[PDB]
Amino acid sequence: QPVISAQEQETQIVLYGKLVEARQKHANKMDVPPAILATNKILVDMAKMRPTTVENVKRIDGVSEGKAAMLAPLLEVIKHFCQTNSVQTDLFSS
Ligand SMILES: [Cl-]
Repeated sequence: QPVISAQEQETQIVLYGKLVEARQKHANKMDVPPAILATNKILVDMAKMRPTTVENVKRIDGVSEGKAAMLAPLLEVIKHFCQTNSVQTDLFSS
């Protein structure tokens, strides 16, 4: 019945919270509402699929090329978090 591990489930929740804060942080810097920078739905997808690149984050529903550039600090949060812990990134069919 379950598809992911209990640890994967934890990881996604923890990363999601880091992305929420990162979203609030940068959206402020850029003078955009956080939801305009990235919706919660986009943040969930980023927590599950964990892109670390502009090309990979463009593979997420709702992310354009120019939006990908705006989401760059969030990609940094992902790659660092996954490095510190020991978690696979870029879960795409590549
Ligand atoms: Cl969290």
